[PDB]
Order: sequence, then C-alpha cells, then structure tokens
Amino acid sequence: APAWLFEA
Amino acid sequence: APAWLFEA
Amino acid sequence: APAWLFEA
Amino acid sequence: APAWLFEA
Amino acid sequence: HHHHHMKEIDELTIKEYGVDSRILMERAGISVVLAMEEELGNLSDYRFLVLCGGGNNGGDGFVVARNLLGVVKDVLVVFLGKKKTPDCEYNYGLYKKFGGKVVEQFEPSILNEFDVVVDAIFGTGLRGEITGEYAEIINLVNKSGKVVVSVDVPSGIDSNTGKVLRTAVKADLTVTFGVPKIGHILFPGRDLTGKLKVANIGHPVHLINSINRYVITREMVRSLLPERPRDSHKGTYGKVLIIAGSRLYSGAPVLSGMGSLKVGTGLVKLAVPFPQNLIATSRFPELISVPIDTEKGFFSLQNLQECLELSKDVDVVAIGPGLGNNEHVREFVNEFLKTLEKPAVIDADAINVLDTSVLKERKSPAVLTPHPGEMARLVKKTVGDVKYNYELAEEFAKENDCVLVLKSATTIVTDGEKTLFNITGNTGLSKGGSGDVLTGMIAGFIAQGLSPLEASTVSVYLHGFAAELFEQDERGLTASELLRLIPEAIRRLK
Amino acid sequence: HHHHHMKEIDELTIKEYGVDSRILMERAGISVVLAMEEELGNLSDYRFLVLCGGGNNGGDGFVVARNLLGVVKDVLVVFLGKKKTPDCEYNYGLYKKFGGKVVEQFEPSILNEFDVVVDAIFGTGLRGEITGEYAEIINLVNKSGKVVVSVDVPSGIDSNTGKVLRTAVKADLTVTFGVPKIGHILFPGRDLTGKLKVANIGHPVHLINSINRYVITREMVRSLLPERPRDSHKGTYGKVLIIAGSRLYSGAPVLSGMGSLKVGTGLVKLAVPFPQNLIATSRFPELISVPIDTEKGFFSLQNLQECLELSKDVDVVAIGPGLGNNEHVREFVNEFLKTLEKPAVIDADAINVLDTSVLKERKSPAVLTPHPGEMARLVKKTVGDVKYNYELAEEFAKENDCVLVLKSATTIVTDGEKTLFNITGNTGLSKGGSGDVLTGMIAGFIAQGLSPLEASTVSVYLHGFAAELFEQDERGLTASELLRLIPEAIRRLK
Amino acid sequence: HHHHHMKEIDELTIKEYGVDSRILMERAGISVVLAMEEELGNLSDYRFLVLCGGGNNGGDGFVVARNLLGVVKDVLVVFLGKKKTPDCEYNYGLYKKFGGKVVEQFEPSILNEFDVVVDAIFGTGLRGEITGEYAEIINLVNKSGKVVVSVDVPSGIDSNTGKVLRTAVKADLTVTFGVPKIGHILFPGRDLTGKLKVANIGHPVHLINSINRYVITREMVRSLLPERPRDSHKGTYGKVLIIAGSRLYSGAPVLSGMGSLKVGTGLVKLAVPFPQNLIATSRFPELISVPIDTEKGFFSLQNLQECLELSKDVDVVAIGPGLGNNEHVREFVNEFLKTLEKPAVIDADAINVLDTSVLKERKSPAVLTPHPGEMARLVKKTVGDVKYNYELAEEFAKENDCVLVLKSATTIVTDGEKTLFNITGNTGLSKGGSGDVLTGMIAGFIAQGLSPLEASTVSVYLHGFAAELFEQDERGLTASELLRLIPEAIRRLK
Ligand SMILES: [K+]
Ligand SMILES: [K+]
Ligand SMILES: [K+]
Repeated sequence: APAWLFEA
Repeated sequence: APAWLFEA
Repeated sequence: APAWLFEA
Repeated sequence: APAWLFEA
Repeated sequence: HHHHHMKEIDELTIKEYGVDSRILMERAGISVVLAMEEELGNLSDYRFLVLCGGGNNGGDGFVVARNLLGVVKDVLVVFLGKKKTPDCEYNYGLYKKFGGKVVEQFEPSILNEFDVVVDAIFGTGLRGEITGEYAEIINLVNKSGKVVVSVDVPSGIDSNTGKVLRTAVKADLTVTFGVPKIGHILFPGRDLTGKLKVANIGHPVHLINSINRYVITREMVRSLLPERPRDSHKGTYGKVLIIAGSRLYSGAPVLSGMGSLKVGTGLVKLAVPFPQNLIATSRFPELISVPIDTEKGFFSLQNLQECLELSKDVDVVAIGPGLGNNEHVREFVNEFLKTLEKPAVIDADAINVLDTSVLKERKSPAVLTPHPGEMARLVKKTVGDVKYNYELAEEFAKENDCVLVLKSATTIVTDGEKTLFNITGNTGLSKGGSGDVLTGMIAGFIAQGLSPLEASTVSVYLHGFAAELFEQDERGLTASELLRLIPEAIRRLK
Repeated sequence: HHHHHMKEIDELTIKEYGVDSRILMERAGISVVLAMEEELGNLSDYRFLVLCGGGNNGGDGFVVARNLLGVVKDVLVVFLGKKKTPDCEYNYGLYKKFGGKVVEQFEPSILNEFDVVVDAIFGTGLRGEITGEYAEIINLVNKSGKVVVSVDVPSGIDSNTGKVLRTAVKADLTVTFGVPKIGHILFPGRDLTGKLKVANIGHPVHLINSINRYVITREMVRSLLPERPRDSHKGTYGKVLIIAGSRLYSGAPVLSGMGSLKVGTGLVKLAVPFPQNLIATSRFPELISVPIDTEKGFFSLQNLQECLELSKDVDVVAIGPGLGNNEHVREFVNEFLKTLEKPAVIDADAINVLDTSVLKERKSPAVLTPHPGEMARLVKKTVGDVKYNYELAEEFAKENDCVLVLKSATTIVTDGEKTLFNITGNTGLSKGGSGDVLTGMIAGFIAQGLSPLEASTVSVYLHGFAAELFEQDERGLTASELLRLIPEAIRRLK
Repeated sequence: HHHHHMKEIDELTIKEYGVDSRILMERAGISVVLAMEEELGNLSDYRFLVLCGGGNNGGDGFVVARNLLGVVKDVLVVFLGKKKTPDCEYNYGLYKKFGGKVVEQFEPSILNEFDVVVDAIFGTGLRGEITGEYAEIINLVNKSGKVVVSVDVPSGIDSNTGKVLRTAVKADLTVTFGVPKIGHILFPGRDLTGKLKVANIGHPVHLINSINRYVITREMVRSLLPERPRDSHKGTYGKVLIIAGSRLYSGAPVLSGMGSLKVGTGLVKLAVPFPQNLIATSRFPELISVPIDTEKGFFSLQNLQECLELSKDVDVVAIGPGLGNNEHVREFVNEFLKTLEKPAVIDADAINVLDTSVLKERKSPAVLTPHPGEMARLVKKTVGDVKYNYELAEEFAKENDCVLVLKSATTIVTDGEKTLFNITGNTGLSKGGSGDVLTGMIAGFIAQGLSPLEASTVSVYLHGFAAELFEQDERGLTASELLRLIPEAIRRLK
C-alpha cells in the first residue's frame, strides 16, 4: 500500500 | 405482474 | 422494507 | 472521481 | 354506451351503483400512498408537504396527508383554497381530528423543510389560466428540486388536451384514477406527468372499459399480430405495390419497401422512375423495383395505365413518399386513387397533392399518414390548430371514411369512432426517412389481412418500439437502422 | 389510556375520530385483496369462493368479492347467515349491483369449481361452539385442499384465547386488521392462522400503539440489547452466581453458566455440590465452578451461609436447575431467597419447592421461568388451566411482584402490567437442557443492566432465534448446540 | 482580465495574494511525489536519480528529492547548474540538511544504479537550444530504459509551442502545475510528455480559470450537446444542405451527409452532379441527394441559382468535399458564398479556391476546416509555418470573422478570442474520408442550434472519440466505420 503521505 | 391496484 | 400497509 | 489535487 | 370522461364514470358509480363518494376518495388517496412507496421505498424517513386546493383533488390530498400521519417524519398541509367541497371538508376534518397541521399561508422558505411535495391543488376541475398565489406556489415547487408527486393530473395541465394553463407542476410521479387522461398522453402534459401510475379506486370494470379512446399497449398489439401458419407461401402474407420516388427523392421507395418486408409481407414491388428504381435493388435485392419511364423524372398521367396494371396483382397500394409535388404529380395521384379499387396507404407528397373529394368517392379503404405540417396543408389550418387535435382528426376520418394516422411524439390513430394513442418511440424518429418506413409497415400489415385501423395501430407501436431498441444514442438512429430493429421489436412483443 | 381490544379501537375511530364504518370496511377488504396478490401473484387466472357470515366479517368478505369482480376468472359468494349487519348489507348490495352472484345454499361439490376459498364467516364476533351448517362447511373446506385465505381470524378460533370452538378453518394466509389478535399468537390458533399479515386499515396510529400486550419483535430486541463500550472490563458486563445441580443432575449448571457467558456476561460462577462441580470446568474452563460440600449430594441449610457469602460479590443469582426436590432443598431454597438481597432468577426445582410467601416479602426483584407443569404445581391448578393462560400469569406477577416467563411454543412474559408474547423457536427446544440455557441468558442480561422484564424479553427471543439458526433438522438440536448458536443470533439481530 | 501564462499567475499569487514562493515550490514537489506513487505504487523499493538545474524547476526537484529521503531505497541529486535561484538554493540547503547527497558531475554509468529518473533540469524557463553537458545527459537518460518522471515539462520542450529545442527528455509521466502548457498539447511535445497529471499547487481558482486557451474535455462537450425535447419533429433538429462531389470525387457527399445525420440533424440534403448523386441514396436511402445538371461533371456558375434556391429552405450549408478545383468551381464557390445568407461550413476544395475577401464581406457566419496543407495554400505560407501555429490561426479567424478548425493530431479550434485544443483521436483518422465526416458533423450541430464555435468544439471531440471506440487496430478504421461509431461516442459522452 503506498504510504508516503498517510499511515493508517 | 400483479395489477389489481396499478396499471403502469 | 416499505410497511405502510402490512406488518409481517 | 476525487480531483482536489490532480486533473488527468 | 361509451363514456368520454371519468366525470360521468364517477357520477354513475356513486349515483347508480351506490358507492359512497367518500369511499372513492379514500381509495384514491391510499393509492397515492402505495404508489409513493413503490417509487420511494420506505416512507418513514421523509417529510411531506401536501398542497391542497378546495375541490376534490385537494380532498384526495387530505386523504394522503392523513394516511401519512404518525408513519413518516413530518406532514404539513398548505390549504390554498377559499372554501371546500363536501368531501374535501370531510377529509380536512379527519386530517385535523387525527392531529394533522394545516396552514393557509404559503411561505417560500417552507419548501426547505420538506423532501416530497404532494401536488393536490387542481385535478380535472382546472378551469382557465392559473394566476396569483396558485401560480407563485407552482413556480416555487418547480424551482425547488424536491420530489414531486401529483394527484390525478399535475396542477395546471388541462386533462382533456394536455395543454399548460399558464403554468403547471412538473411531477416526478403522477397517480391517476380509473384511466389515463388525455392530458397525460398528449404533450406538453405527457412531459410534465413524469412516471404515470393508473390506480383502480373501485369503479365497475365495465364502466372503465366503456372509454372510447385508448392507449395502444403491448398486449393489444400482441393480440393483433397476424398468425404465421406453417403451411404457407408468399401469397399467404400478401403483396404490396409502392408508388414512390422521383429524380429528386430516390431513397424514399427503398425505406418504404423494406418497411413492408420487415413486418412479414410476402412480396413487395416498387414502381419508381427510371433509373432511380435501380437504387432499391442495389441496397436490397429482395425488392422488386419496376422502372417507370417518365418525361422529366416524376410520375405523370402518362404513367396512369401502367400503375393501374401493376395494382391488379397486389393486395394494397402505398403511394406518396418522394413523389414530388408539382401539377403533373397532382393529376396522376388523384386520377390513380379515383380509379384504384384496392386499399391505399397515402403519405407525404400524395397527401400534399390530394383532392379530398377523391377520398369521399372511393369505394376501397384508405389510411392517410400525415405529420402535422401535412395535416395543416390538407385541411387548410395552421400547424398549431391541428397538432394533437384528436377531435379534428376524428372528424376528418369520419367525414372522409378513412383511417387517419396523425404522426407526432404521441401519434393519434383514428377511424372517427375509435381513437388510439401511441406513446412508443423517441427523438431518433424525428429525422427524414422515418415516416417512409412506417408507410411500408402499414401497407404490409394490411396486405397480411389486418384492417386499416388494426394495421395502423400495430405499425405505429412497433415503429416506435423498434426506435427504443437502438443500442446507442437515439439521436444517431437512422431509418436504415430502424429497419434492422423491426424484427427484434416483433420478437420482443411476443 | 390503554385499549385491550380492536373493538374499542374501531368504536373510537368511528364515533370519536369520525371515520365512516364503511370506509374502514372498504380498507379491510382491499387489504385482503392486496395480501392475496403478494402471496399468489397475479389473481386473474384464479376462481374464488367467498364464504360470508351475516356480521361485519362477512361484510369484509363482500368487499373482497366485489373488488375481484371482472378481474379474476370467477367469483361466487355463499352467504351463510340469516340476516346482515348494516355494513354487511351495504356491501352485499354493492356486490350484487356490480354484477356479483350470491347463493345461500352450500353444496359440497361447489369446492370443486374454485381454487381459492376466502373465509369470511366469523371473525372476532364468534361466540360459542360452531355447529350445524357452519361446521359442515368448515369441515368441507379443511378437506378440500384449496388455498384458504381467512379474513381477520380463521373462523372458529376464539380471537381472545386461540382456542378452537369445536371446529375451525385451517388457513394458508390470514389477513388481520390493526393489530394481531391473541388468537393468532397462542396455539392452537397460531397454527391455524398460517401466514399472518397485519394490515393498516386507517385507525389512528396512537390508538394502535395503545395496546398493552405485544408480540416481541426483532426491532424491539435490537433496541434493548445493552451497549458494549470499548473502554470496558469484565465487571462492566456483570457477574452472575448460579446455584444449581446435585449428585443426580450434574449437567444443568453447565448449560446455565454458558448461557450467561454466551450473551456477554463478564463473570459467571457456579456453586455445585462436589465433585459434580468439576463437570463444568471439564467442558468449559472459562466457568468458575465452586465445590459445595454437601451431606448427601444436595444443597441443604448447611450450605446457606456459604451461598449468601458467594452472592455478596455478584449482581444477580440464578437458582434451581438440577437442584432436586426434597425437604432439605426446599428449606435451603426458601431461606436463601428470603435472605438474598440481589435480583434472583428462579427456575426448575427452585420453583417446585418455592414458598410464594417468600416472593411477597422480598425487597429485591425476581424472574420466575416455569413451564406449564411447574406453573400448575406452583398455583395448584391443572396444566390445562394454566397453559397459555396469560390473565392468570399477569395476576400472579402482579400479586407476587415478579416477572413471570411462562414457557411454551409461544412464551408469555409479564410483570402484571405489560405482557409480551414470544413466537421465535421450534420443536428442537422441546428437549431437556433448553430451559437451563434460558435461565443463564436471563441472569446474564440482568447482570449487564437490563431490567428483569427487559432481560426476560430479549432472552426468550434470542433463545428461540438461536434454535431457528440450527443448520440440520430441528429435532436433532441439543442445548450444547443451542449455546453455540447464541452469538450468531445476536449478530443477526444487529 | 485573462492570463496567457502560469508566469503571470505565479507572480500574482505571490505578490498580490501573498503566498510565499517557497510554499508554492513545496506544493509542486509533493505533488510530484504523490503522482509517482499513483503511477508506480509504493515507492519504498525504488532508487531515484533526480536531475536538477539551477532554476526553479531544479528547486522543485530538490523538494522531490528531500521528500523521498528515508522513505525510498536510495536518492541522489545530480546538480547540473552553475548557480541557483533563491528558492532553488533554499531547497538545496534543506535537502543537504536532511542528509541528502548531491553530486555536480554526471557519470554515464550512474544511470545503472537507479530505477527512476526525476527530470528537473528545465521547465518553462528553457530558452534556446540545449547543448553540451545538458544535452549529453538528456541523451543518456533517453537511452537508459529507466522510468522517467518530468517536473512541469520534459526538459527540452518549449512550453509555449511544443517544439523540441535540439533534444528533449522522453517522459513516462509529466507532472505539471496549475494548468497544462501548450507544449504538452501540441506535438512533438505531446508525445514526449507521456502521461500528464495536472496538479493543484495552491493558485487561486479564479486565476487558473482566467486562462483563455483550453483543452476540450468530456465535461465541456457534455454541457454543450443540444437537448432532445420529446415533443419535437425533424425541423426541431435542423436542416443541412451539402454542396459536394464531382465526376472525379463521388464519395465525399455521402460521408458528409451521414456525418450530419449521425449527430442528430433532422434533414440532410446533398446537391451533387448527376449521376454521382445516386451513389449517396444507394448506400444511405435516408439522405436526399439532389441531381445537379452540370456541363462536364463539376459545379459551375450555371448551377449558382439552383444552389441558392436549395439553400433557402435549410439552416446551414456545407460546401467543398470532392468539388474539384478548377476555374469554374472557383467562380461558383466564391459567387455562391458571397450571396449565401446562411452559416457556411467551408472545407476541402472550397477552401482551395476560396477568395478570403468573400469571408470579410459575408454577414453570415462561417467555419473553415483546413488541414495544414490547405491552410498553407490559403494564407500562402509553408506547411511547416502553419502547422500547430495557433497564433496564426487566431489572427486568421479574427481578421476574417470566422471559426477556424485547423485539423491535425491535435486540432486547434478558434474564433480569434477563444482557442480550444482537441486531443481525442488516433491515426485511423489519417485517411481519406475522415475530414468529410467531420464537415457534416459541424454543419449538423450548427443546424441544431449550436454556435459555429460550439458546433466545431463538440464535433472535433466526438469525431476523435468515435475513432478511439473502433474495436480492432486503428490503422484499419475507415470513414464508413467512423460513422457507425458516432452514436456510441455520443452515448458514452453522456
Ligand atoms: K393535482
Ligand atoms: K374469518
Ligand atoms: K523538467
């Protein structure tokens, strides 16, 4: 999952 | 189609 | 479920 | 389609 | 005895059959509630604004309002009249006794706090233009974006003609009682009706069936489609002659001919001025396209004898598409029809040059298929005076002993005694060549044994239904594609 | 003001709200027609025999018959009365005016020419045993194999009790008006009702809601299920002590305990005579099963102090499953309950030895969960006198300040003021161990904060619903499998 | 006030709205990162080589590089400039302070140790041909086979024209800021851009909307498509005359006519020299194809009066496809257009013989539809000077009071004030007959009520979109199949 901006 | 009440 | 006329 | 950041 | 109106039907059901008027009014309102539920789903989360006039339409509205009390999120009646009919007063009284809130002042912002508007202002009792408070309110509802449900007829539509009386409600759903009204069927009314449901409210069924003007239905057309006995030959299915075309209009004969063949006719012959006749077999080699030697590219009296000879061996003659309209064509058309002792389907340029005296003297039947411009020129009136004018169409058919098929988005089919309305089709049919196809279909069904009226009824329905089956945007439909779709329309009808 | 009966509701709607009785009767009959259509599909191919009595049930039948005229294959009314109420006379008159055929003689072979029987003979006005012509006709309909539709109540069922008055119609579909009647809910009536539809015929909604006896519904149980706040610990969800078992009945404590845990209780402790206490943790090690040293394998007064001590640290105490019923148990049960200042759920052998004086003197609440044999022994009556006897249950609960849960296929839950009927379940629950589970569920819901009445309501519904979720034949259901199904029943309820 | 360039928009956003230039630069770089993630997925396993120039494009590159630090496998910046703008210096400083590695020497083998190249060398600040170190590096990147992501514009493309300034980066993905640049839209730039994403970096929305040159979008064309009111007739949807064809070019009239009909026009008439007129109705009999008697197979002044007569009863006239180009055609075309008081769509051979003085004196509007060879001959310039020359097109349209539709892979549509660029289509349209279809579409939309500019906008979009819907290889597309696809393109647009 692309996670440059957000960590869930 | 049951049509006692309504004709479309 | 539409129930103006009937409750089951 | 959400497009706040990008127009394709 | 036939009965033009629901007014006579209601009166008989009350005064002769003995059904209390209040029972009819209750049945009307509960049918609106049920219809709303079919269309919106569960009603319990919605807020309803019911707009009631002082007549029995408003009375129906009070029934609706009262039946929603305690079951939906909110109900409010705005009573817009100055007095109440007795049944309206009775149901107003019930609504209040059950806890219902009525206001007599309409505040523009009131639309904000509701989800559904129930339009019970005017029904069949509308008389004259709507103005004043009534008009401002109707204009506010049409700008509101809310769900609109009209009781019997959208307020502002003349239920006998479909005309708008200054302004009218645009409904998402119209629930009408007993039978559709003419104003649901003809435009602009048809457009403002939105989805139409016809509710049985308890009239005796034979009174409902006593109505003499009908919408053409799928079931009616299914029962009229001719039988195809297995042991048959082409002659079983009739022979059509099409007299059509000119040096100017070479395509019309082709569309008319294939229109006959696609509905199951056994043999189709065209008579077309040479060399334009060769256009037809170049596209569809199953057609017979007889070359007619003309002086200047148009039918004239010099072709009278040859056309009458070709007519001897057919069942029906279609005439008019692409003939042109000059003096030589007029003499030919009128002398031919005067002499032809076969049913005739008369279209386009044959209508433009027609001497209606000739129809009066013909022993054989005729179907005429004008659009309103052609009808207007035929009776010497304005387009606006003949358009959707079913009474004038009836008078014309009766006086001239023909079937008249007045084409428009809703097509009127009449022999002067029975009138049928067709609502199948779409705007892809508003394009050159569409009418030529229909002419062929009618002649084809006549050749197969249907009466002129039956042939016309089946043909207008199937022609519109074929248009609806087009797979891409309707504005791209052309007559050649409509032809391809006819056999699918037939299959689907069965 | 609450209203025991539809009779009072009908009267108020007519006399105080002002709805004409004929409007109610029309709404009743059209609701039967609509219900038939939902159940049979299109009515047009069916032949209907409508059996009408001389009261308003027969009047409703005339409405039905008249509304089918001209729309179905055939309609015939057999009028079985000697006279007609005014609304029945009115609708009989309408039916004939509309062209309907009535006969007054019932011929056994008449059943042959019809597909559907509409049973409009007796409704709520039935008084006394059915005999004579009426009975022969009902017996002929029940042997016929036709589709049977009953108007309001199958004829022959006492709408207040559910008893059969000599003979009664067995219906495939019953359409009732306003609210279910007690005779649809209790057996044998429940069985003869077949599929029940409850129709809104126009009574004010607050009068309909004024009824004080209710069927327990999914929506009602959903709204009562306790919240599970995320920031919680076992104490949030309560603690239950179960005092149960004996050397003879070692399994009961286990089923009761797991019944508490499966409904979400935080801590469950059993007190069970040693070594039978070890049975419980051998099957379910999440239970605490405290060993009680007994003289001969049964609780006695020598265990009084230890049980009261264990009760101090719990929210609710369940007592009775598998205790046995001898004199030493009776002294223990009664002294314990007299002293226990916690809510108690009293079942099985604790009911069999109960001194009802003790309930009268308790400050804390109690739920009792008898089957009819236990109830019978408790009030010193016959099983036949207490079975489905909701008035006696109400009187008992009110006089003894408890909640009474009278178990049967339909279970009655009452505190003397409010009475609820449960219709979930199946015959897999007619098997040892089923009741033990329910006892645990009730104590568990009380421990989680529901009132004794609310706990009982939710528990009887979910216990029956869990039984219905069993995947194989119901007769194979055992209590251990019922336990496994409880959490699925909960999930499905949400 | 409209604003030709992002340069003016950036300046206003900084100097008048007060957004720090560094905030715009941060928003630009993070938008590149997000775009890369949408296109590559998770970035964490990739190694990035970021090539930065000394201007603000390189500054954007430093933002990108810094934002990848610690999150991807490796990051390296090659700084290729001799000095740095202030924002570039600021972000270079941040990148190093965050631990980032910069080198100033480009080693050919460096491409080997990276997966993605971020091209931040030159953006809109490119001036003149690229040579030297810069060129060798761009040539090395284009031979590398790595994934290439360009910041704002691929380096080497002139953002105002789309021309390559000696050499340019071929990108897989270009992320541009605020609005597309002309160099993304016109070729060769369009080809080198690869996938284009347009990022919002914080400019006020009304400044972004102040741009006067637009890409034609699906949403724009959807809002311009004319309404199809249900109550309509063929005249509602307009009438077109097409004056086309010759003994040499018999097919063109057919394609143009069907182009009008497929977009929903009500009536289409062709005027075509006899006997070539019969070709049209042989293929599509819904067309009217009027025979024009000519001396040698071409329109001449002897046909002037008949064409003007036929024009009286139509809404729009299309002229030119297949007319031929000799002196007699030139006299006819120019005298006809000088006299015709209807909108005209002027194509092909009518453009080749056109006296532009005639356009200046016409009161009625005109659309001209040249390809670049035709445009070149029309203004007496070389093909290379007019191709993609939108300023010249604007000047021509303004000076001659027409709409100019300059056809190429990207088609330019302009009235001199507003210029629109179309990017739909494929190489199947590079084939005889394609243009003839478009001419018909434009005339058809004008006849339906769209302005010449609106008609041209909708038609070029739908003509290209129809080509893209062809199901097999684009090189096999022919005009006849393009016609079949038009109604699907319309459906899909809705
Ligand atoms: K209305
Ligand atoms: K009954
Ligand atoms: K760049």
